[PDB]
Formats: sequence, C-alpha cells, structure tokens
Amino acid sequence: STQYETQGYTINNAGRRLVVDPITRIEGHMRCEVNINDQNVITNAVSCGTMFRGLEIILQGRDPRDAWAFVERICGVCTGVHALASVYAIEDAIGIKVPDNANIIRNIMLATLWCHDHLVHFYQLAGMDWIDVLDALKADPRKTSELAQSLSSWPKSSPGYFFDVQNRLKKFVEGGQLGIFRNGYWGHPQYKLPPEANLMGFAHYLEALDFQREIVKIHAVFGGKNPHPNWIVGGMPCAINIDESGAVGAVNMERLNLVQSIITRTADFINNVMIPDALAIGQFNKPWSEIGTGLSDKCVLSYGAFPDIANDFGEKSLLMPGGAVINGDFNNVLPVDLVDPQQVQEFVDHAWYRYPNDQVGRHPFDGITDPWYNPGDVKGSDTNIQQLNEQERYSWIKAPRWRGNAMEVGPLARTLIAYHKGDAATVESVDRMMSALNLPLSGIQSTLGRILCRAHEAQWAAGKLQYFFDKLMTNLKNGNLATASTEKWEPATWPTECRGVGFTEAPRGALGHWAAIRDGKIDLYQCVVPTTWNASPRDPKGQIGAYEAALMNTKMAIPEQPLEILRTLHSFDPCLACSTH
Amino acid sequence: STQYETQGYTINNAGRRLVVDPITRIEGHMRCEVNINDQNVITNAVSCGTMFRGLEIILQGRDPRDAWAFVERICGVCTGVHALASVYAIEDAIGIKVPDNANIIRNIMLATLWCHDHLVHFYQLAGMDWIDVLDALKADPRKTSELAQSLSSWPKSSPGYFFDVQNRLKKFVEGGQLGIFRNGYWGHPQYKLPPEANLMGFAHYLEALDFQREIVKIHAVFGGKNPHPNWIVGGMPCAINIDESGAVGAVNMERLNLVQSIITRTADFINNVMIPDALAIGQFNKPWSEIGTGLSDKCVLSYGAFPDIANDFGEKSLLMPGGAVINGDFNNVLPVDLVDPQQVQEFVDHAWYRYPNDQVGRHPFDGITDPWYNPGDVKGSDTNIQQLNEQERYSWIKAPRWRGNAMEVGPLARTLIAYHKGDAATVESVDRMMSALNLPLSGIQSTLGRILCRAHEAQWAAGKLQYFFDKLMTNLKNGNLATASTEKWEPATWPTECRGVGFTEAPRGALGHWAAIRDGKIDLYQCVVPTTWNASPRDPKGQIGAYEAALMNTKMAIPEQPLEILRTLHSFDPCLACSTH
Amino acid sequence: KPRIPVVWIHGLECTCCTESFIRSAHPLAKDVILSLISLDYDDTLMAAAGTQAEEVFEDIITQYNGKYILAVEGNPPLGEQGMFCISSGRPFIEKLKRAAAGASAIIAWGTCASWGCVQAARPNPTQATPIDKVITDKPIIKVPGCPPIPDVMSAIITYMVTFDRLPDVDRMGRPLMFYGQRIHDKCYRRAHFDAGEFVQSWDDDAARKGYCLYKMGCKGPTTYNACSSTRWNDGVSFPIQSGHGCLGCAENGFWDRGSFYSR
Amino acid sequence: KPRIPVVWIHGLECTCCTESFIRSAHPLAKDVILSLISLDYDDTLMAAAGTQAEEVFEDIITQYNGKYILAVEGNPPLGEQGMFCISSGRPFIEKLKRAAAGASAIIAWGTCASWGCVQAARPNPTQATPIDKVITDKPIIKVPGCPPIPDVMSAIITYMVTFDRLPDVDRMGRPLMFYGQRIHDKCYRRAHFDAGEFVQSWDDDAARKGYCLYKMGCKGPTTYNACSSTRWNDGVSFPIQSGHGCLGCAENGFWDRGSFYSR
Ligand SMILES: O=C(O)CN(CC(=O)O)c1ccccc1OCCOc1ccccc1N(CC(=O)O)CC(=O)O
Ligand SMILES: O=C(O)CN(CC(=O)O)c1ccccc1OCCOc1ccccc1N(CC(=O)O)CC(=O)O
Ligand code: SF4
Ligand code: SF4
Ligand code: FCO
Ligand code: FCO
Ligand code: SF3
Ligand code: SF3
Ligand code: F3S
Ligand code: F3S
Ligand SMILES: [Cl-]
Ligand SMILES: [Cl-]
Ligand SMILES: [Cl-]
Ligand SMILES: [Cl-]
Ligand SMILES: [Eu+2]
Ligand SMILES: [Eu+2]
Ligand SMILES: [Mg+2]
Ligand SMILES: [Mg+2]
Ligand code: NI
Ligand code: NI
Repeated sequence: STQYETQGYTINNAGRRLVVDPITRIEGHMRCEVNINDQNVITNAVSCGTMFRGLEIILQGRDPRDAWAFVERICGVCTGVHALASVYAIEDAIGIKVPDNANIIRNIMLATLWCHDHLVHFYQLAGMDWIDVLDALKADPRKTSELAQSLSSWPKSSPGYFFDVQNRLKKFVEGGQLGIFRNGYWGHPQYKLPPEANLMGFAHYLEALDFQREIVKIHAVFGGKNPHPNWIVGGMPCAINIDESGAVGAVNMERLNLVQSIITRTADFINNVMIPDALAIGQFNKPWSEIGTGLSDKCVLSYGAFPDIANDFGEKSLLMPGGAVINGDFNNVLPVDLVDPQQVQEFVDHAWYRYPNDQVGRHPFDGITDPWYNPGDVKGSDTNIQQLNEQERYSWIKAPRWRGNAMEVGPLARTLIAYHKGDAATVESVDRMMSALNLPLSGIQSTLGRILCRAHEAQWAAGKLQYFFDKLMTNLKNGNLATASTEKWEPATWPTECRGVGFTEAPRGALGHWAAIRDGKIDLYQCVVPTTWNASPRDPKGQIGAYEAALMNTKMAIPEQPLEILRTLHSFDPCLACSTH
Repeated sequence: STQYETQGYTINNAGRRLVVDPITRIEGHMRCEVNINDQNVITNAVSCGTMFRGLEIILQGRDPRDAWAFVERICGVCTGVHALASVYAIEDAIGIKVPDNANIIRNIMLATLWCHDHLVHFYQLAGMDWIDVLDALKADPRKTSELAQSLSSWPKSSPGYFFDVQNRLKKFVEGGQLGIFRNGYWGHPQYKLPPEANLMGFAHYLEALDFQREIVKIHAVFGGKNPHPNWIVGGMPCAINIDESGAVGAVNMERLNLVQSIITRTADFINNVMIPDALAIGQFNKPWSEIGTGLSDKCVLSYGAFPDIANDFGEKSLLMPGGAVINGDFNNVLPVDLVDPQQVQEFVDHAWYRYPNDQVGRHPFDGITDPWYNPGDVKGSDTNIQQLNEQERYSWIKAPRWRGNAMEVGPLARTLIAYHKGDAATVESVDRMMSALNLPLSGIQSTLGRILCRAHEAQWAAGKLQYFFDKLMTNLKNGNLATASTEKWEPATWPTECRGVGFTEAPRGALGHWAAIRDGKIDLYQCVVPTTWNASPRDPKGQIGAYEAALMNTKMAIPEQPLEILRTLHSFDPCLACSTH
Repeated sequence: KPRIPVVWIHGLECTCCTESFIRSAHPLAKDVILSLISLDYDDTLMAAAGTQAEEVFEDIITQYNGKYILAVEGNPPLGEQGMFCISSGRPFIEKLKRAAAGASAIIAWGTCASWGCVQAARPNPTQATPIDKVITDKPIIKVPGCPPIPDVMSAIITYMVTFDRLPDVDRMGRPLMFYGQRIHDKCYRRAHFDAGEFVQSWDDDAARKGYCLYKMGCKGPTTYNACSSTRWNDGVSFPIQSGHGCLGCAENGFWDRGSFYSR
Repeated sequence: KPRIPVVWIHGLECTCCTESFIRSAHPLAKDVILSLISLDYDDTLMAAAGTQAEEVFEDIITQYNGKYILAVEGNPPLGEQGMFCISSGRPFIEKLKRAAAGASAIIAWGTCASWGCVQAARPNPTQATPIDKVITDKPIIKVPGCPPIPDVMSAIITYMVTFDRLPDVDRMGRPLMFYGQRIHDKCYRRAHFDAGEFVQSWDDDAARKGYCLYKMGCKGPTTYNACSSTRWNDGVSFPIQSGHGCLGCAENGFWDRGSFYSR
C-alpha cells in the first residue's frame, strides 16, 4: 500500500478495498473502487469506464456532412448534443454560416434536451438515492397531501391521489415482484425523508416518467424523432412554410402550435414538481451540502453554449457563460480557447490507450485513439478484474486536463462560472436558493449542490425555450423563413485541408469535437466529452479527477451498501458511453 | 285565450306570454314560448323547432350503401349515431349479418359517443344553469380544495390549482370582455351552490373542455375522424391485422393499445370528476327533484341498444334494455315493435308539413315529408313571428306518439325502463345514488333526475367500453379477425324490393331509421329521432310532448330571466338538427 | 391587452364545425377562448338565451362595429322566405346580413358555409345557399370539410391573431397553407396506387395490408385538404388510414358527385 | 396475479433503446413496469448496484430459469477477449450467455442487438457482434432501428404478454407486424416520388412543399420499419416528415451503405 498527496488530498490505498461493479442508474458501464480506513472513511477512490466503442476511429474517412449522424450515437441519453457539436465543428472547419432560424431551432433542440435529460436524471437516475420508495408504504396520504400543498401549487396533491399511488405501490410489491426496487438500500440510515416526503417523491417519480415523453415532441417536430433526431451541416432540414401552398409538407402554424403547447407544459412541470422536490431534498439532507465537494471549490470549467447571435460563439453571444477557475480563485474567471494546444490536453498513462509518449498530454488536434487493453496485475486475470491497478492503466476513459489542471464540469461548474462572472439571473437564483435552505454559498459546492444546480438549470432552460420560440416567431412574422445555407454543401467548394472545433454545454458539462478535413473526408475526429472530464483517471503527476476527488474523505455508514458512493457519483449524472465514445 | 285539460295538466294561454328565441347551449335552433299567470307559474308551454334541412327528401334515389354518410350529418353532436342506425336499417332491409368484430367495434363507437356527448352536455351545455361562474370569483381556494377532497379522489384539487383557476377567470373578465359569460343570469336566486362549489365546478368545466377531445380518439382509430367517422354497410372498414406483414396499414396492436389508454382515462375522468359533480349539484338543488317531472312519471320509451350477440336485436342480446311504460304503470314494461303500424306514428296537425289527413298519425314506412311553412294566425307575420299560434302549426318538428301516447325518451326514460325491468346494475346504481341524496326514487322523475341519470349513463358506458374492448381482444387472440361481410355488397344481390328498420339509443333517446329499397335505390327513408319525441308539438287530441309537459306548472323567480325554463329544457339535452333532420 | 372580438353565428347546420373546433389539441380550445380571442357570441356555448342573447349580439356588433371577425357555421335557406331557419322569429339570413355588415372579415367554417354541404345536396329542399352567394361585399375565408380538421381551425385562428393578417388563399378563398394540395398528393397509400395494389372488396387481404382505396371509391385524387399530412384528432388517423376512401368532403358539391363507392 | 419476468441487459450501447422504451405513449412505460411485466433487472433504472445488483441478477435467472424474457440492448465486442465491455470485472459476453441460457425467449432491441449498429461500422474497432451470432440456441426477436419506435417496442411487449406467443417474423427474425413493409411503401411523399418532384438542395422551394427526399439520399426504398405509418413520439413526426431522408437505420449495415446524402 502507498500514500501520496495531490490537490489537498491524501491518496492512501491501505485498508479494506470495496468494489461497485456495475454502477447502475447511470448511462452505460462504470466500475468504482475505494479504500476505506478503520473509521469507514474513503481514503482512495478509483473511477473506471468499463466500455469502449471507438467512434473517433469509425469517423475517419466519412463524409463531413454525415458525421453528425454517427457521433449522435455516442449517446442516447444526451441525444442530439453530439450532432450539434458535429455540425458546429464541420461548419467551423469549412467556413459555413447558418441562417438565424437554424441557429434558433438548434438552441431549441439543446434547451429541450437540457429540460428532458435533467428531469429524467432527477427522478429515474438519482431519485432513489434520496427517496426511500418502500418507506412510502408507511406514509399517511393526508399528511402527504398537506406536505405537497405546503410546497407547491401543483394541482395533483389530493389525499385520494396519494392513497391511490400508495395502493398501486402496495399491490406492486405484495407478490414479491419488486422489479426495479429489488434488493435496494431501503432503510439505510442516510435515508432522511419522512414517509410523507417519500410518498410525495415516489408519486412525482411516476408523474415524471409519464411526462418526460412529451418534452421530446419538440425534437420530433424539428428533428423527425427522439431519440436521435436529424440535423444538417448548413442548418436544419425542417423547412418552414407558414402561408403558401404545400405548408402541409413543412413546419407550419399547426406544427409551431404543437411546439408552443409542449414548452408551456414543460415549464409548468419543472417549476411546480421538480423545483420543489429538489428544495425538499435539500431541506431534509442539509449535511450533504458538506459532502462530495471534490474539485468544485478548486477547479471548474465551462465552454459556454446557446449562441444567441447566429454563428457568433463569442462571450457577447453565448447565453450560457464559458470560463475556467483554477486553484480556488473564483475572483479570476479565465477565458477558454479550444485551439490553444496548452489548454485542453488528454493523458493516457492511466488509460487503456497507446501514445508514443504516455507522459505527455495531447491536444485533440494531435489526439490519438489507439486502444490498448493492458490492466497489468489486477489480482485475477486480464478477463477477471478483482482489483484494478490504479498505479497503472485502469480505464477506457482518457484523462483531460486544462492547462494541466484537473477540472469539474457540469451544472455546478456552470453555475459557479456564471455566478462569479456576475450573471444577474444566476446570482439572484443561487442567493435565493441557498437563503431558502439557510445554508452559506459554499453549500452549493457539494453533492447536494450538484442536484440543486441541475434542477435550477432545468428551470433556466424551460425559460429559454420560450425565449427562443418567440425569437423564431418574430422572424416568421417578418417573412424570414430560411433554415439552411447550401452555398458550401458541395465538397468541391470546401478547402482541400481545414480543421474546426464545435463546442457546447451538454447536460453533463463542457463538450468539444475537433475535426480535420482533408480531400473531402474526415482525416481526424477527436471528442472530449463532459463525463470524460469528470470520470477521468489520473495523470502523470498523480492528479485525480472530479469523481475520485468528490469521493475522497467520504464517510460510509455501512461499507457493504455503497449508498454514499452512489449519491455522489449520481450527483454528477455519469454518462459512460459519452465518456468513452 | 283558451283552456283545456290533457294528461293531468290545465293548458291555459291567457295571461302574459314569454318568448325565448334563440334557445342557446343546445344543438341547433329552438324557440320556446310560455304563458305565466299572476303567480309567475307557467300555465302553457310551446316547443318549436326553428330549422329544417330535409334529409328524408335528399336520400331518395341514392344508393343504400351511401345513406349512412348523408344521415350522419343530421347531427355533429350525436355524431355517428345516425350512421349506426343507417347501416343497421340497410342491413335489416337486405338481409346482411356482420361479423362479430364489426358489431363489437360499432358498440365501441356508440359507447364512446355516449361518454363524450354526456360529458360535454354536463359541463358545456347544462353546467352554467347550475354553476354561477361569476360567483366562483368570491370563493376561498383552500375551502374549494377541502370541498373537492371531501367528494373525490381526483388528483387535481390543490389550493394553488383552485387559486390559479380563479386568477385565470379574474384575468378573463378584467378587461370587460366576458365572452360566453356576458349578460348571463349570474346572481339569480335559483343559483344555490356556495362560492367554493362554483369554483370547483368551473375548474371542472375547463378540465372537461380539455379532456373531451381525447375521448373521440377511439372514433379516429376505428372510424378515421371525429366528428363524423366512417362506416360501411356490412361491418366496418377498419380492417384488422395483428401479426402479419402490412399490419402498419391496419388496426394493429399499437392502434388497439391507443384505444385501451383512452378507455381507462375516460372512465377515470367520468368517475372522479363528473359523477361527484352531478351528486354535488343534487345535494345543493334538491328542490329540483320535484320540478320538471313532465311525462317522466307517466310515459317513457326505450328501443334498447348495444346488441351483445351480433345481428340479434332481441331482449336477450341488447345490453341497454328496450320497453315502454304508459299511464304511469311502471309495473308493466311493454315490448316495442318498430314494424307494427299501430305503435310508432307521427302526426303533423301542429307541424309545418302536409299529410293527406292531418288528423291521423303515419307509421314511418308510410311516412311523408312534404314541408309546408304555414304558421297561420301568429302575432306578427309569417316572417316576423312575435307569438306562434299553438292552436295551429307551430314547429318544424313532427309529433311522434307510441300507440297514441306522448312519451319521454332519453337517459331518465332508459334508467326507468331498466330499473323496472330489474336490471341489477341499474337498480344498484339508482338506489345508491338516491340514498346518497336522501331522496325517494320518485326524485329521479324530475329535471334534476335527468341530469343525474345522464351522469350515471356516462359511467355505465365507460364500463361497457372496457367490456367491448376485452371482447374484441378475445376474438383476436382466437384468430377471429373479420370486420366485414361483403356477400351482399353488390346491388345485384339485393331483393328487388325490401324494407328495414335500424334502431338504437342515441345519447338523447330512442332513434329509428325506416328504409325501403326498390330497384337498388332508396325508395323511402324516414327518421324519428329522440328530440323529435321530446320536443314534439301537440297532436289532434291536444296531447303535449315531453318538453311542454316538463315546463308546465314551473315557478319563475324573475319572468324576464328564463333560468328555470333553460334548466328544464337543457336537462333533456335538446338536439334540434336531430329533431328536424 | 384586449382580445380580438369574434362573433360566431349558426344557420342550417349539424354543429360538426363547433364540435371540431373544441377538439383542438394545440392550442386547446380552452386557451383559444380564454387568451387568444374574445368569443363574444356563440349560440352553442353562451350563457345568455333569448332576449339576453339578442342584447349580447346587438351590443357586440355595435360596440365593435368594423372590428370583429364573423365566423359562420351552417348556411341560410332561401326557401319559404328564409323561414326554414328562424332566429328571434325572423329569417336567419337577416342576422347573417346584419353580422356581415359590421365584420372586418368572415370565416366560412365547413362545407356548409363554404359550399352548401348536405342540405344543399339534390334536391336541396330548403334552397340552402353558401355564404359567399349572399354576402358579396366582404372578405370570406372558406375553411371547408365536413367538418374541417380541429387543429387546422385553430391554426387558422392563431395565424390571424399572431400575424395580424388573413391567410393567403387560393382562387376559391381557401387558405393555401392547408388546402394548397390534394389528399392524394400526400397520401401514405400512394405507393400502392402507383403499383396498382388496390382493395377490391372490404376486409380482403389487400385491405388488411393497407392497400389503396381507389377502387373502393376514394375521392382523394380530386380533394384539397390537410387530412393525409396533418391528420385528425391530434394526429391519430384520417379516413383513408382507418380504411375508408375519402368522400371528397372538402369539395363543392361532393354529395352529388356520385356514389362514394363508385368512380 | 404474477407478471412475466423480464431481464434487460446492456452491452456496448448508447442507451437509445431504453430511452425509446420509456417514451411509450400507450401503454405508458409506467404501466408496462407496474402492470404488464416484472422488469426484474435493468442497469439503467434499477435501485441496486454492484454486489446488490449481482445478487438480483443471480436470483432472478435461477428462480425463473426457463421462464423469463431476456431483453438485450447493445452488443458484445469480441476484441480484447471481450474486455471492451466489462461487467463485474469480467467480459459482458459471459453475462449475455448466462442470461441467454435461462431465457424462454430473447428480444434483440435496436440495430445494436439485431445487427451491430454504429460500433460495428467500418472498421469495427471492438469486433462488436450482434446477439444472434453469439447465442444460437434461443428464439431471438430482432426489433431494429436506431432506436426502434417507442410504441412499436411497447406494442411488441403487449403482444407477447397478451397473446402469450412470439410475434411471427420474417426470414431475418423481425416482427412482420411492424417490419413487413418498407418506409417507401407507406410514405406520404410517394406522390412526389412518382411525379419526379424532388428536393434538390436544402430549403429549396421543393423542400418547403414537402417534396420527395430521394435525391437528398433517402434510404426509405430499401428500409423496413413502421416510421411512415405508426410514426414517432405518439404520431408527431418521422425523419422524412421533418425534412431529412431516411438514413436506413433499421437495416443491417446501414452505416456502411455509403453517404446518407448519396444514392
Ligand atoms: O373514499 C375513498 O374512496 C378512499 N379513502 C377512504 C377513506 O377516505 O378512508 C381515502 C383514504 C385516504 C385519503 C383519501 C381518501 O379518499 C378521498 C376521497 O374521499 C371521499 C370520496 C367520496 C366521498 C367521501 C370521501 N371521504 C372524504 C375523505 O376521505 O376525506 C370520506 C369517506 O371516505 O367516507
Ligand atoms: O404561494 C403561492 O404561490 C400562491 N398563494 C399565495 C398565498 O399563499 O397567499 C396561494 C394562494 C391560495 C392558495 C394557495 C396558494 O399557494 C399554494 C402554494 O403555496 C406555497 C408554495 C411554495 C411555498 C410556500 C407556499 N405556501 C403554502 C400555502 O399557501 O399553503 C405559503 C406561502 O405562500 O408563503
Ligand atoms: S387511398 Fe385514395 S388518396 Fe390514398 S393513394 Fe389511394 S386513391 Fe389516392
Ligand atoms: S421521401 Fe424517401 S421514402 Fe418517401 S417517397 Fe421519397 S424516397 Fe420514398
Ligand atoms: N450530457 C452529456 Fe453526454 C456526457 N457526458 C455529452 O456530451
Ligand atoms: N342523441 C342524439 Fe341526436 C338527438 N335527438 C340523435 O339520434
Ligand atoms: Fe360542419 S355543420 Fe355539420 S354538415 Fe357538413 S360542414 Fe355542416
Ligand atoms: Fe439503441 S443503443 Fe443506441 S446505438 Fe443504434 S440501437 Fe444502439
Ligand atoms: S372525406 Fe373529408 S375529412 Fe379529409 S380525407 Fe376526405 S377530405
Ligand atoms: S432513419 Fe430510421 S427512424 Fe425510420 S425513417 Fe428511416 S428507419
Ligand atoms: Cl430480488
Ligand atoms: Cl357542397
Ligand atoms: Cl388557386
Ligand atoms: Cl448495423
Ligand atoms: Eu375517503
Ligand atoms: Eu402560498
Ligand atoms: Mg476522445
Ligand atoms: Mg322524420
Ligand atoms: Ni451522454
Ligand atoms: Ni344530435
């Protein structure tokens, strides 16, 4: 066993080793190992991506116009965000400018994704970490109604409703067929909600499971289908026709009315169901404002997103701010440049990849994806990992760093960047939220904080949906219908050699696609995705990534039941297929 | 002025005349006149249908296979019921037996219509006679929540919901644009709900306006569209394919799943919103259990409906019983035969039609539709009527009688027939309902009773929907897929001369179509429709129809404000385009 | 801010057009009524009856003279001096003319108001007459179909409110947006039509595979509407998708073009 | 009354197939889970993780040996001894084979489980392999598409449960009910295809009229699925209706049949 110091942590692999494999209620495949000391406190944390597909390899030799369709399948949960990054990257390489309505619709696609993704994560992925579903069977339906009504105007709060939900759960479990609730952590002492809050939460789990299906109708209108809508280089293919013959064949007033109806319902659900539930989780779990800080008080990163001025990716255009903080200095938000070779680099000294020199980090335009499954001694065999060897290669995830710093990305990161850049809406939202919880600002830099920020972002995005819709309708009223630029559709119009970067803020954080085009085909296509950052293994300096750091120093009540580990990991909303691609 | 005695009433046209023209919150065009004495009691009532189109004339010479489509357009409210009666009549004439699945689907189409029609009638047509919409502005949202929760498990009962609904109404009226509420009867002393019950009812008005659109999705699946779905002689055109190539082009498992989802939602809305609201109106308006009795304690008529044994229209088959009661003898439910020339007859001595002898009635196989607008010695003129002359011709509606008796038809009539035939489900439902109100069984024979029975029937029909769906699925599981019989589709296969009767129970009562085919064409096509019965003018004996009888002896608080007249007329759910056709 | 006044009157009708309107999925009819327009007169839905309804009619068309949209459902009969359709003891046509005179624009809902529909089919006993043959001095937007598609009706209203202008129309006064193309120009059974793959008798193997309904009388080839694209009842179906040929119900005179089952 | 046990496992995947499943409009995924099946194992949705999840897996496949449906999302990679997809420290393929041995039948969700999908596209770095090339002694129902239509997924489940039998399948193991015909055999733009009326560049006049997308590379003519009939997201749209050609996403090898924008 060894011990070393990094980023204020003492990494110590003495003591009992715990393995959590598979990690569930995430997208894709993850393994986690920790060591705990004699006080059942985590002194070592190991983040491992247990899948790879090789999209960066598959994309070589494709037509750039096709790339969005391939990379969209990096992930079905953050569906569409890779298509957006791809069309941005190809347009940036070739020098294509899209019409305003295309940009607006792309923003609608991204805001819709934020709303949908964040809602499903809150209920279906993270929720059962905080809501004791089986304890809901002990709730008083009338007290449940009273609780709900104290927190929200939401209509669906009757005592009869909560009784009917409870009875549905009772009948479901009565035969022993507990399905997704089988062998859960129910009764664990870290479950702190009262029974009435558990029944309220469970009811809302079911409501959100139903309602999420409606949100993506917006993707179906503009993008054909969800999951995995369609896009084009040069704008969007959903041609508009409001007042001419054949409007039945296009995005017409009836189609736009459908979109408006979804937007209103989406805002109402998020504002009156998810937001109060997130605040309630906060009220009953205040100690988790001091658990899982990890890198969130040290290093956070946002590229920014939602350019409001079409084809302008500058600070005055992006509605979601970009920036980097390092060394805990939130008074100096630093500008990010994705072409600068000294900024974003990926290391593979602790990953299952080959570099000519694994002691140096490669900027994505110099990126290499040469898979090399080489776990070394794992106390088993190459096909039987009993204990990963975190001193050598232990993951299919590359290790991104920003100016050599390990960074956290995602909703908390973005909130902190926007807050410390002085975004008025963010400052007011955060201050009010932490006031309502009777917690200091610092309480946001936590596992609880990640959840709170995610909910508040869902609310932000639902607001922006209406703003973007109104912007679209303003253009249509002024007779501006264009949705595609085709001046540079044909390969004969492209530069023989060019490269470009497409970037955005996915639901889980900072996303970049780096593309090099040569002779009409993709020469290089490198992705660095938010969960790549957060779930990162170590680098040549032994620096730990966001997940490992957030797990460090965490008390476990019951080592064999990893509820605390799940809570913190789920708070980052891991997307493993994204992380590995 | 004259006075005569009929059916226990003293018909006296002395004294003040009141005119209500147009009657609103009905289908189509009606005028009503009454005389009131010094005590503000109605001593004479005149029912006038103020429209005519002449479908019976238009159908002559058409192909019998097309008839359903024409006669469906008798009415867009009871949409479908005339198509069903038409295909029944033509099948009866030609000798066609449809496959079981076609019969089951037709039963689904009729049950769907019952649910939809009854729901809309309760809220959008009759509701504002009972619910003081402006008084809802004075309610306490919390006391509204408590009331709703005391009556129903329905989820949507939060104080914040009632507050939001109340604020929507407040905003609606704030600009002085009261729309459908303008110049209403608000504040009339006969409005008896407390403010909280008004707000509850108004919220439900809006919920029902939204929800009704869902119910008719069942029509869209099997019949293409609503309003006015499609049908065929020989069955239904919605061919089924569950497990073979091309199921995408047919009624398949996904389409059936959509139907199931709508059935469950329809039952839930009716049982937890409309039923408790009907009972609440009962609780707050018990005096209306003794107002508007009319013919309902003397003569009631049902043909029966919903044949469960395909192509068997007998008593063992019909799920909704047929029968007639006369002379108030509910111990003697009489069988109805629609071919018997001495049973159903129509008179026109008081209608705008020519007969060879207007002092006798004609069975519909001998029917004549020869329009003759002859209002005679009106106050005013033939194009400017101040007062109809009820001593002569005063309506576009013919006067049907059953064995010479004036009958009431519709939900109350059916309820009484089923009750007195000993239908276990009807007896249990009615007894439980009247027990809950602490009212005698006689209390259903009333304006309030017509509303209670209509809500009951919506619940009944919602249950039957599931029963029919299950029967269809049972057949499909057994590989019984047939939906059409075509062995007599071609005119050359028909009798050179034949006649048939198609009958059912429309939402508003007993419907019959009498068709004669000769040489491949419609030779005669006569309709007698439920509102023709209820809104009937007088006959040569001076006998009054159901509306005129129910209006007799009614007290009015304010002669100039016809709230009591509207309450009773609306309780019968008048369909005037149906009545006149 | 005030909502645009709408006066909705009813002639000879079956009320299918009102029924269609309230089916609207997006916007909900509830929201149209509460937030998008001021539905100031409408026999089927209004609280007031009789003299109170007459007062509403008079007050609205006077106070908002020149500023309301008139929606017409149904049509006037010219027979029997107009007394085949009586309102307030006088011919309906008098109310139509009075309402029309004050209107900024008129929407003829449905085949009734547009063309005549079922009451105008041979032998037209009442001499039922479409609105544009009576009102000759006002813009009339024809929105045909029996009835028109719910979400077409609401989209047309949202267009007029949102864009503050009438929809552009074809030479027959139908909005180009929804009536510019034929049913058969956007029918999902066209593959079968083009291949000669037809239903020949009901519930045959062709019918069970969704083959073309042309040989069963489908009038989609001569009918302009949105049913094969927009579809019906929130996208659930349309006549042809549920196995019946198009009747031609959006077209002038469709009742008298011959049997629905013949070419 | 006991619900049928379903074990849902995940290989190399993007999770689009689970996401599609939860979009189901009728029956709601909620009601599928609570009333139609017993979804006893599913990495994406289940409470238990790690050793608790392993215990569930082992107990279910043992207790319900021969009686559960196995749903497979994603696929096994044969490269690197299967350690491109690791589960409980071992190759995913081991869990696939263990779960397959006890299953009464297998549903291969999506193009991944059916054919290989994007990870199998040239040059297939991981040797991603469809289920039927690994499991060779069980009924496998292929439900392809990237992902399949939500209401198709739920319809297949409801069929299997309600009718207590597997769907009848074509020669490739796809349910005839939804994969018997091509996109182009039921496409609402076929009128335009037959007329030679094509979009030639994005947002041209043809595009704004809903013309056929054949010249923009539409693979509808060679692709079997229900998109043009059933449509997507509760009948709201499908790729072609929103202006993009079919990619061919339900067909084996579609990623490598040339540019989506070429013939
Ligand atoms: O009544 C039910 O169907 C279910 N019950 C049973 C029970 O209340 O103990 C219930 C239980 C727990 C919370 C809410 C409940 O019901 C709410 C709807 O309640 C009623 C509906 C109709 C008529 C009277 C009521 N009640 C109102 C009241 O429960 O507050 C009381 C009653 O059930 O008699
Ligand atoms: O609060 C609103 O947005 C609307 N109000 C205003 C008001 O209470 O006067 C309201 C009025 C009438 C009935 C119900 C109402 O609210 C229901 C949701 O209520 C809350 C939501 C969030 C946080 C605290 C509450 N409260 C609970 C409580 O009203 O019972 C208390 C509060 O408004 O401070
Ligand atoms: S079903 Fe009718 S509209 Fe469709 S292709 Fe055939 S003939 Fe044309
Ligand atoms: S859009 Fe595609 S599927 Fe439709 S008709 Fe054209 S080529 Fe065929
Ligand atoms: N959100 C998301 Fe997926 C991840 N990580 C991306 O990009
Ligand atoms: N219900 C109904 Fe219409 C009437 N009256 C018919 O039949
Ligand atoms: Fe639509 S009221 Fe019904 S008949 Fe044909 S439109 Fe008329
Ligand atoms: Fe559907 S998991 Fe998403 S990639 Fe194409 S099916 Fe696979
Ligand atoms: S009958 Fe009418 S509803 Fe549409 S499909 Fe034909 S125009
Ligand atoms: S791309 Fe796929 S989703 Fe349908 S339309 Fe084509 S099979
Ligand atoms: Cl278990
Ligand atoms: Cl016509
Ligand atoms: Cl034209
Ligand atoms: Cl493939
Ligand atoms: Eu109770
Ligand atoms: Eu409050
Ligand atoms: Mg990468
Ligand atoms: Mg008649
Ligand atoms: Ni993702
Ligand atoms: Ni009617």
